[PDB]
Amino acid sequence: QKDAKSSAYSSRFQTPFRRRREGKTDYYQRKRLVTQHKAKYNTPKYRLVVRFTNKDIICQIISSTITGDVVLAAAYSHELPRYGITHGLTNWAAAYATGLLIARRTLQKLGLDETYKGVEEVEGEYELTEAVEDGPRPFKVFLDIGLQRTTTGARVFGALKGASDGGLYVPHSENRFPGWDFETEEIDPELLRSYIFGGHVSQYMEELADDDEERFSELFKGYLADDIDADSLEDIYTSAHEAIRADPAFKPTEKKFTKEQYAAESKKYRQTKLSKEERAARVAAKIAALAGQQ
Amino acid sequence: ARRPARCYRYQKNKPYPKSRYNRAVPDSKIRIYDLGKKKATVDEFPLCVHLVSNELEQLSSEALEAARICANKYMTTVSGRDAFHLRVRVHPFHVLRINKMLSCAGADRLQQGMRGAWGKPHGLAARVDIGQIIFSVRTKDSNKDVVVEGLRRARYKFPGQQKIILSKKWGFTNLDRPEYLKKREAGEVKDDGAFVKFLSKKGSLENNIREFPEYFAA
Amino acid sequence: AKSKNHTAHNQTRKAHRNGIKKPKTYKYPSLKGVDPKFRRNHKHALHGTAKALAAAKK
Amino acid sequence: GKSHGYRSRTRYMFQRDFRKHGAVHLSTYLKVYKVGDIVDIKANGSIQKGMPHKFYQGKTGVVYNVTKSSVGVIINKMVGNRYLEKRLNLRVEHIKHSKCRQEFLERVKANAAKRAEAKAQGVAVQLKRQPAQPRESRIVSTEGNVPQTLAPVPYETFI
Amino acid sequence: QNPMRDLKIEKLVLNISVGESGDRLTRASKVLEQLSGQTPVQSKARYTVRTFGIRRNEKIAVHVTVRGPKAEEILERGLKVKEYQLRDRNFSATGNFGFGIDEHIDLGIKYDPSIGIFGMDFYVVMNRPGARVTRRKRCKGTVGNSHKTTKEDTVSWFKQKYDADVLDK
RNA sequence: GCUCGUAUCAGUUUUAUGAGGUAAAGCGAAUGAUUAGAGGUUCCGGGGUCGAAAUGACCUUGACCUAUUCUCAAACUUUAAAUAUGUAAGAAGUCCUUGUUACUUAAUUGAACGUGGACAUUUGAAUGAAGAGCUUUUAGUGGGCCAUUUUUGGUAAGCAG
RNA sequence: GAGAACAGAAAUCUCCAGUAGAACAAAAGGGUAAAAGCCCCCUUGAUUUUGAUUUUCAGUGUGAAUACAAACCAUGAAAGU
RNA sequence: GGUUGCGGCCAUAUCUACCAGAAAGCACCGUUUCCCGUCCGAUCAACUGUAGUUAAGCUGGUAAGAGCCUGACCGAGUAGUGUAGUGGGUGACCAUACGCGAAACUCAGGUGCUGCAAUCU
Repeated sequence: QKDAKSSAYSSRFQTPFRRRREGKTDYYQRKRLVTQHKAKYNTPKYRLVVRFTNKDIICQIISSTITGDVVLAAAYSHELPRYGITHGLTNWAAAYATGLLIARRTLQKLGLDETYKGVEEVEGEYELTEAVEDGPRPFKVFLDIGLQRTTTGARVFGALKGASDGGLYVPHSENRFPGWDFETEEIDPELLRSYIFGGHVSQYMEELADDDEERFSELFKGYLADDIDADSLEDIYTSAHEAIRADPAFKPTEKKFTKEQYAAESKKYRQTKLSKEERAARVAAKIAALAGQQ
Repeated sequence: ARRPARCYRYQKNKPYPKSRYNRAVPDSKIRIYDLGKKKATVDEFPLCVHLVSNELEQLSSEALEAARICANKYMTTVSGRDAFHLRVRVHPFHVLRINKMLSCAGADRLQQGMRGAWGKPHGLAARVDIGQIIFSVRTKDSNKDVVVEGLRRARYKFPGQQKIILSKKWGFTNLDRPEYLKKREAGEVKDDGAFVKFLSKKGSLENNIREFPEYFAA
Repeated sequence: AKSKNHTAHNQTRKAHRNGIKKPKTYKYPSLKGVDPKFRRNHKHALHGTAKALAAAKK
Repeated sequence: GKSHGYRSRTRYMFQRDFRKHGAVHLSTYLKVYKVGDIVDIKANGSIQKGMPHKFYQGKTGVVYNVTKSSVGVIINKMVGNRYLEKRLNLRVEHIKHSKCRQEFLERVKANAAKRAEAKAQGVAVQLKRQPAQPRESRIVSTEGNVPQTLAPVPYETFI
Repeated sequence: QNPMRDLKIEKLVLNISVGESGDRLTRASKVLEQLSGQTPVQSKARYTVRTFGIRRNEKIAVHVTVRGPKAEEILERGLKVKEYQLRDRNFSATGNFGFGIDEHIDLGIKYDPSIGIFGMDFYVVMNRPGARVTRRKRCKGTVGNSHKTTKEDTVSWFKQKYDADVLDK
């Protein structure tokens, strides 16, 4: 009796929450992330949600309400070609760039853009957003990693660094950053800055070029086609930083179509449910053919 | 050397089953509950006669065994062992208590009286209601008078008033005689070992055709 | 010589003789047990509003 | 001998629910409570900190204090021949908004609107509620509804 | 259509369960490291049983898991010793399989008088691309019946590669 | 006696809204008991055969499965009453560039307390209210017993609880 | 449940099912599944001052517990705890 | 309308066994210098997005499907129960009067709805 799921088993089974079943959200962490001080009655608690799909990075600033989460402003990695980041949309430097972009976008949305300029000349050093005399406090967000593994040299912390140098006061420690040595509790701003500007990709480029050309042709093919080199990706990352700070306004796409047309084509293609009368007809057909032996 | 049944006749206490807390109670006097041709098919024994209780009281395991033995013996002696099926529909689960000590004259010196009077298990009883079935006999309609006579014989071993009612149902089933007959002329019923199985209008047609071949194979 | 152990007999009658009327409710309930950070704030705010009202209509 | 503990005879009271065990959904934490709010008390057996007593289970009180993760509730408890004021520090998992006050506030707004309409026209708005009145006269016809005569049924055993 | 639902070797687990710990366990660990190119891990007891003469948390066994070309090489090295005569008893209803060998010298290990003769058990876990669905952290899933490894297709795969053979028993 | 004078009330209903796990019910729903009845490789209680040999072969409890309701539970339960029970049904109330603060907010955003404003002959259910809020002080009492009812021990008792 | 070579119903056990049928110092009852269980890393909030509150209650004490304040700390990337 | 991130309610959402999925997205997928953790780059870490999708995941259809959900003036005004009698009965218990009033062989229907941001022959 191996495959024994009885009616009583199914009846007493208590399903988890839908997102827990889907394996998308951790409610143990979410409760502490979204539960607010009750004497801070209705003041929103903002999370910088960072999610890493394949070939895309999603960064959002979300607050929680009863009817569902509400988004302040979101920056995706797929809009980084607009600022000049076409290749490596998921890597550490892209995560930093999109975090900086969402920080700038949210500051511009809230009017806190001229003040709290952030860090424009980044060095990989661990810094906090200082208090300003007689001025509004920096926008405070808490990093949301979901099910991602908090570990040293992670692009979730790359996006965190992007936001923190963007100007969003996101409380963090420097010990999860790349360049951190466990033996000596001292950050390496040089290694962190190389990770910021793609050094961990430029050095791989150089090593692959000088030791294995076949892998250089197999991957980095787009880099070859667009003629980017180990000196130039740092240039493009700095230029993208500058463009992001210049215009975070988030102009969207034209969709090339109409939502109604999308709905029409997808609806026409999609499978359709049967009506109850025709379901009874199918049962009757099975009765008359299979059961009755004609 | 057991206490008279008049002491435990009435349902005075809450149910006191053998459990993790009693954990030491005597065996029930009655261990057989089906007698006669218990393997018979539902069609074979169409008539059902019930010995029913008109009183809310307790039936002892001793009384249940005595009545079962008497009715079984009478059925066997006047119509044979395979002309009926007798089923006891009450199981003795309530445990009776007694505070019994060493018996002696002048025991008041060491009896302790009613101090610590909680009793030890000494019996078992069946807690029956009004209208609750005590006995059920299914047989052929030719054996109706024999079966009612045997149930009348069994009635003397019980306290309180019992009635004998001929059920409208077919044998031990839940369908009356005409409804069972209609479902049997249809393919709705399938004879299991002794009882019967019904074809629900719900369920998977694949299983309904694996089972019940006759209903669909018209 | 055992005696009666406990009973609630006559207790509700005794209570209802001159009994179960509701507690006396007040405007301005006591702030005892209320958060002292809040109470510090409230002291300062009430001081400020009394000063403002006195200035407005001495 | 006898036991009277803090959670004595609460075996079924704090029992969670059927197929509602485990982590609690986040709306209970997202709900906010102000001083003077009327709140029902129903302890969550899953959360053991700030749990109300079995006496206050099922009691309705008024919020008098608000803290980081909990709330202060004023409950009138009958002690002998009077009520004493009891102040509880209960967590929001055991606290829940009471709907009677919400219904009454909605009625207050409805009366405000009806009074505004009365100031507009003067059509005897009759704000106050009334009990279910005795039914007025009505006429019942028999078109397709001719009375069907019933009779007591004879007795049958049915078993 | 079979784009990428073809069988592939997930992992090979080489397991040697010593009676006790100590010198014998160290010797088994040394032989497993030399065979697999990587350190093994010691398995303590799950429970104690006086009738079997073991103690709880006693480091009874040692085992190693290899993956990829090394797994393939060790699998064929053990099948050389087995002479490619397995059984449907040896294959499992989940598509995995395994076989036990003695005198590990036949695998090609140079004999050392200290190490002596240690037997072992290979267990190969068959799969196809997509087990990450059931092994990853976020968005856990279970493969469909079409994608499931099974007795019939795993014996077909094994008897197609190296054209090995299986017994009716 | 005091402060007041018909209300900062009520052993009651109604309306609205909670809480419960008893009665009942249930056991082809979990736990635990519990009676019967088809088919299952005897490596997987104990009993004979083609015969030096076992998967080409049958019956006896059912270990282990099949969803078939025979019967149950104070210390079992999905469900789940009746009675009893918490709260509310307003003037200390309901809605507005505001005013205070060292608390809170990214932020005159919030939180609390308010000034200034709109609410009348129905001020927001029923019934009653031979006055309402108590202040001080002190007597006796602190063996109880008996009903219909729910109920524990006991065979029961004009018994014990 | 299908499993390895000694090796067996109860070592070593790879997969498949698995609503918790396990475990949580102890009695019982409640509670708990990306945990409150099992491993691993860090640790001393088992700290200081004094108040308020719940239970038994006379609303006395004792015991236990609850939510804060002002500190000082631990942990975590952090929210938090 | 499809899809993704974050959700709310937490089975109408779960569970079995099939079938379908254009585009986009998601995922499996390719690799191991650097940040990073194990026996194992299979989890986890990083890098590239170039070599295939129903193969899986995912989504949606299918099932007189198991569960679950909402109703019923067929069951049941039954079981239980508050109140009443100098009601019946030896009693056990029961009937009546003024009220309240409960699962399932049952039957019908249903098999996720939705909030914010983003994208799509």
